Amino acid sequence: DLYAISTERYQAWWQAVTRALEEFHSRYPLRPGLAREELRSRYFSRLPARVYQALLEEWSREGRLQLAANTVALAGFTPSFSETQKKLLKDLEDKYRVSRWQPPSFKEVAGSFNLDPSELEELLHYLVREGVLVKINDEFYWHRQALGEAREVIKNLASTGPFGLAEARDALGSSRKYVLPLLEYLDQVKFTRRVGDKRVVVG
Amino acid sequence: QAWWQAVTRALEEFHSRYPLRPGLAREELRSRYFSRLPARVYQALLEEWSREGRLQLAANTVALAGFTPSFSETQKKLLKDLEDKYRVSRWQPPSFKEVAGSFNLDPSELEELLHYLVREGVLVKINDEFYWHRQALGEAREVIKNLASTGPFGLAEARDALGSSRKYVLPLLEYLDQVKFTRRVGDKRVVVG
RNA sequence: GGCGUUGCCGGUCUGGCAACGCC
RNA sequence: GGCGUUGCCGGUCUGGCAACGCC
Repeated sequence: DLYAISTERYQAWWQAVTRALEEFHSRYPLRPGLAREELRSRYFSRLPARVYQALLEEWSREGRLQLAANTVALAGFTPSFSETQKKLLKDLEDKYRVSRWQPPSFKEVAGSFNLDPSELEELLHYLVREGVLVKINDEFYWHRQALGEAREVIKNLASTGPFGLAEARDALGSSRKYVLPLLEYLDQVKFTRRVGDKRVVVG
Repeated sequence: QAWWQAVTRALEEFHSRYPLRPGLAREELRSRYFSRLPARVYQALLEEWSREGRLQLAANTVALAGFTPSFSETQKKLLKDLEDKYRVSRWQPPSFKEVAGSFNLDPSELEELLHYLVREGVLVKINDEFYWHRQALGEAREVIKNLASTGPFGLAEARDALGSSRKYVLPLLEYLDQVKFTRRVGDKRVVVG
């Protein structure tokens, strides 16, 4: 049924979430919010709740909560970035989204927006925490949506057996520059695993 | 012989085309002419000609005696200085950017000079950040052999054996894994063979 | 408090401990 | 011609090809 709304007025759950998020936002004003898995395992762990996600979206739809890909924020929370930095975060999200399977390098991005590495790192790290970007290595960050789409492609490729670097590159219409770091990242988070000199998809 | 005339021809040809290379790679001089001739005897052929003062022999390249690369006098000095910094720093070599900063060099000029030393065999590229002097790497491989003789070793134990730090040792070990000197098994290494 | 750099440690990661810079 | 950069290639660089800059 996916679950809509229930009756048990133990809204002391929402009270405990507000407390935790308020506490998190005053401590971490330059973070997007509390990790959804952290809120999961701190207040809704022992209760075998698959409805925790349905609960999150309900409060979201009420306008009580901002849901990012892996962080949750009280509605009304704004990180304490400068207005220039707030605009940059939007502009970085867009550039990485549009570039997709051919993301710009850290150095290209720093030059483009005329930022020092220190500030760029801080901004990208924010987007990584939020789940908009995923760090493949120190040079390459990928938009979440782009990465999910690359993984779908690779999963279908690997359904017929181990694949090489060239075969992944052909399936993604990409280049070795982009694909080797991607595949090394996918080994690290255990999406892929090396078999001989090729890879298969595990989980 | 013969052979020598073919060699002088080959090297004069190489030097005039590549006046900013240290010389022709030894295994190219071999596969090009003395490929039917075995590995041994070819070594003795080069060392014989080197004792006669006819060839300059480097770790991986050969040059006719008298050949000087067409670097500027400033660059020639730099190359001596670079070789020295790396030799003395040994198992804690400077990073590429550290060296670019201390010698006040554009990355492309530093690259040109390190590439020459790496071609010649004086330096070995461990990774983008770290070059090692040849002698430093040779001695470190000896330490690694000693360590491995008692059994498979961890990163911490190799750092102990080199009196070093993890920052320097891990890149060394990853390099030695890529050239198949060592092999990694879980969090241990052995020396292959 | 936070954000970052560096060093060392522990196989390794926005990891632990410490210096420093910044807010 | 070379040196470098970037791109692409072949699992990889003591590379190959192409464009650009410099000589």
